[PDB]
Amino acid sequence: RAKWRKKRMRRLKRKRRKMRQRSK
Amino acid sequence: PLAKDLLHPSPEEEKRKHKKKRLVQSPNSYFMDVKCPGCYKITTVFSHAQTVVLCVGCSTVLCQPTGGKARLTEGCSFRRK
Amino acid sequence: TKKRRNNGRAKKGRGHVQPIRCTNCARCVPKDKAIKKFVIRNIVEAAAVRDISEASVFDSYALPKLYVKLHYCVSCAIHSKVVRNRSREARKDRTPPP
Amino acid sequence: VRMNVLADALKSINNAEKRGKRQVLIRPCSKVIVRFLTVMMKHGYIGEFEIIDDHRAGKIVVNLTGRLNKCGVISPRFDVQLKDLEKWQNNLLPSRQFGYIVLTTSAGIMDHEEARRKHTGGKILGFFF
Amino acid sequence: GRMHAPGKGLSQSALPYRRSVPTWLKLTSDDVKEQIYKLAKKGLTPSQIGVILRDSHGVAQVRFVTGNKILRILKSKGLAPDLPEDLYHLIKKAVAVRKHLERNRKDKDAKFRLILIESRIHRLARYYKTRRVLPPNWKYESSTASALV
Amino acid sequence: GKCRGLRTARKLRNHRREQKWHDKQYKKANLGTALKANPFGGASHAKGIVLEKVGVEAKQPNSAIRKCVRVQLIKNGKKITAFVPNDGCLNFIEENDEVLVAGFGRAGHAVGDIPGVRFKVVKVANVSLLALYKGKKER
RNA sequence: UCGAUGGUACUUUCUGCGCCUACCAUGGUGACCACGGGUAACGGGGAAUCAGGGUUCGAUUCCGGAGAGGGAGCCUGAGAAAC
RNA sequence: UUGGAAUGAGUACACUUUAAAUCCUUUAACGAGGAUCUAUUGGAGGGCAAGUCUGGUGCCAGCAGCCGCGGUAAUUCCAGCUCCAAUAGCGUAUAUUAAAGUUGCUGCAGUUAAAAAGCUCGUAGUUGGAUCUUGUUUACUUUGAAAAAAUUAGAGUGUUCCAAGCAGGCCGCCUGGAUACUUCAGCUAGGAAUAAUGGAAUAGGACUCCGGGGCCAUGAUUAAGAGGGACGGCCGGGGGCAUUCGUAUUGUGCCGCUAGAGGUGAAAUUCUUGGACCGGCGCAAGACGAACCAAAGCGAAAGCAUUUGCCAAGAAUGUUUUCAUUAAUCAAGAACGAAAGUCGGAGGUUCGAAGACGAUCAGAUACCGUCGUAGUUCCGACCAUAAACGAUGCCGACUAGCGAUCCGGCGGCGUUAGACCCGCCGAGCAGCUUCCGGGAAACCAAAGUCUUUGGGUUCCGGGGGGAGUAUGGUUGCAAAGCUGAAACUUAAAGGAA
Ligand SMILES: [Zn+2]
Repeated sequence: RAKWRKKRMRRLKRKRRKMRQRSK
Repeated sequence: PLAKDLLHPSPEEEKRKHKKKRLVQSPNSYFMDVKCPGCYKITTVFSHAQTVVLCVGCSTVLCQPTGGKARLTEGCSFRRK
Repeated sequence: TKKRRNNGRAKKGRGHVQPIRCTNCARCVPKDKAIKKFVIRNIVEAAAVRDISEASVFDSYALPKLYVKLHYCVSCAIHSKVVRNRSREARKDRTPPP
Repeated sequence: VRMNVLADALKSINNAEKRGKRQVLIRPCSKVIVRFLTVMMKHGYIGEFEIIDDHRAGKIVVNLTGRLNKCGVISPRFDVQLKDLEKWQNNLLPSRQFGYIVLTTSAGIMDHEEARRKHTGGKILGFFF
Repeated sequence: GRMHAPGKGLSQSALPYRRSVPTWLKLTSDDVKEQIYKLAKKGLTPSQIGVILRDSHGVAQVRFVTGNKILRILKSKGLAPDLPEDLYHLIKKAVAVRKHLERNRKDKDAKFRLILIESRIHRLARYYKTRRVLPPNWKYESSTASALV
Repeated sequence: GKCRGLRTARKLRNHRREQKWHDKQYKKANLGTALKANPFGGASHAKGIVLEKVGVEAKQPNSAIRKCVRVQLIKNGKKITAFVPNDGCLNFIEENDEVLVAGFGRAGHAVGDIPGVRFKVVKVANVSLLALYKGKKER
């Protein structure tokens, strides 16, 4: 589904951000 | 109606048309002399007056403003040219 | 493909309408999209109207009726067979059945 | 808003010819329209038109002869020269045997043939054929 | 259509073709000017003067009886307002909405409608400055807007 | 619709200027990308050293072993995988021999049922592969 | 700041000029795209391709400019910041 | 098949050529039957001109730009034969142009194929009604000069023809070595239509007198089926505040009689060891505003329904009122913007994410049931996203008909005490019939007036993926919003029928 794929994307952006702030 | 005459329209259809959509625009309104039964002076009032006109001397009220043609009171004449 | 000109609802020149609940499943359905049906039935059906009339204390007492305005969602109105799917040309018929 | 009056004038004529009308009423009139209808009338594409004075922009009732295929405007009014006049004849006119491109030159409003005979360019108003 | 509305109405007065005084109107050019002056001193705006003359005086159009218009007649005698009437009523309406918007901060419709009224104020005032009707230093501010009214 | 005005030249020129970037063909040939990522760097041919012979599976529905060679370019050190075109010409290609490779036919696109091989062998050991296939040259 | 824009007086140059100096003025530019960045950008006459309209190219024999490994500073002379 | 002819390649006695030569040209001698003095380069399924040919190979090897071919009779591969295409040239790789009306000025698209901002305001920008001699400032057009030659176009001329060259005819002698084009800007001389701009309004007006006079027809186009404003009686679930009512649900006091009630496909969890459920009289709180309620109204959208009062707005209509182009659409910028969410208060009846438990199932972490947190409600501050949809920008014109409907206005039998009836006009939400036309069609009175293409204007789309991802900036308390790629991958994805 295009909405749950959008939800999986936002759950992935939130992980890439926290992984990027750890090494900031 | 492919050959309808636009330059010479019948007067029954020009009065039917809107006052702007006619061949030459003309108002649907007019003036009129109101003679109240109490006095003798006639007053030239507009058909679509929209104001509360009064006779000379404050004898009575001639017409009342409405959404269209003004509503005259009892015993009055109109339709002047 | 646009299956219906009115999009399945009687909303024209209007932004939002208050919703209602289908009688089968209490789901939010717009008031115009709802498949309404005003049913007027007697409290006593024909199978029992004979015994109730002969056991009445009044000489001439007419049995009352149940004025219930039923609302249906599109899904439940079709499972309950109150509206059927019609042919592509028969759908344009807006007259109630006789 | 009506930013071009010659456009709505020729559009009403073109639509009235497609409907088989005998007369068409051009509601807004102007000097450019009357001189445009004259160029079409001198070549026999429209009949006699009667200007109606109403102390305003004015109206025109054009008599349609049925000989007009299409009349249209060219907006904006580009600057047309003599060396560039043959280019517009191939894009707008349906043939090299008929059809005219109306130009507003300093010598007045005329078609492309009269503009070439007078040897003067100008601005393009529209076309008819 | 309307400037700040989706309505496309056609309601407007359509003047007759005859730019001539009817034979039954006995008021001369100077008799009408005297009526315009006595009504202007009473506080009536040029749009309101032409209404009384049209109804209670039979003057269908003062521009046909007199050679000029009402606002031009008042400017010659110096009885014209400092700011034009159409701009005065746009500022008066904006003050009435802004005053209502103070004691009512929950109506976001009046807040949206106030932007429309003040848009016509800055549009109209921009035109009067190009025509040198308003001074170049003139400016509509919501603070002293109630003072001009 | 479009703006047809006498003084709309800048509006039309700037609109077409910014809408041409939406054309992937125009944008590919007007940016720094796709030219440095191209192993040839804008050249039609390039020489390299054969690292190893590799067999590439032909994509479905076809089924075969495409005889290719892993090539390391001399001009920039990039490692690509060319394709030995003709039948049995892989036997002519020795090990660690200089070969001239070119595009496979399409501009940076995989040709045929071969998955990703976008190059092909043209010469080998300064001898053309077409001359070795026809027996008119040796070595 | 340590010239940006203008004014005054020089200085300097083959001469006009913030070219420079001193004293004043607070300017000047910009969505009509300044400033900054990129250019596998020398510019143009031109070339290719083209129904019209265009797209692309122009290191390259002609014209103009620039440089002589990188900058910088000079001699001589009418003429060079010359290789 | 058999024959004599003709010749260039080659070759040189030499001349010529040239500073000296070479080359070409000229020319003795010599130089062709397999005239072996040998034409190759790519192809033969289709696109695309040319084989159901034979042998080998057997999803192998390979061919194939694309679609595809090959799994034991391959017209596609490896080959023989044959044929086809261009030809002293012919293939390949890459860039580029036309093809591409698949970058759009000519000239495309945005209802469903990719697409019109959620909506409105708004500066720059763009574009702007009609009107003034018919019968100053510019833009524009026409003319001249300029725009270096070479190139290009092109005149003349047998370089053997030709690409070229500028030379060459004629029996010293007479002819060429032309012309056109060179955008834009600048210069010049005419035209005055079209499109802008200016002149007299508190006359510090023109011309005349000769500080005051005289004089001018003394100086204000029209009043847009453009717009603003006033006015008139209206109209509307338009907005805000403050009141008011209604039953219901939940909870509770009292009264009544009883063992079951709740719930489900069936059950259980749960409520009742007794006073649940049910009935009565009540009460309290918080929501909500049924039926009336409609393809009806209003509002820029989101959205909007008990009564009454208050507040300031609004369209349409009516107008022989006023202003006189003040307008249209809009980068930047700005107001509003369902629900959910966020923060701080108040309140939490119902419902209910999460969560628990009970069912069902092979498993349910789901659908179903019993609860129930956040939430749902109110106030203030954020958020600014929806299948925010009519999947359809706004303004304006035009091109059919009919019956209804909402508002206002208008004039007509009659009935009723304004209501109804019959028409007309303007405004609006819609409907239908049509071969108006359009479209890929579904369908559309607009999605028409479109190769017979140009009314104005904004935003926006360029095969499908990667991807609304990465990165940078910006906004926010956060969630996230806005802006927004590339490498790489792919021959389809998709619409309607
Ligand atoms: Zn239901």
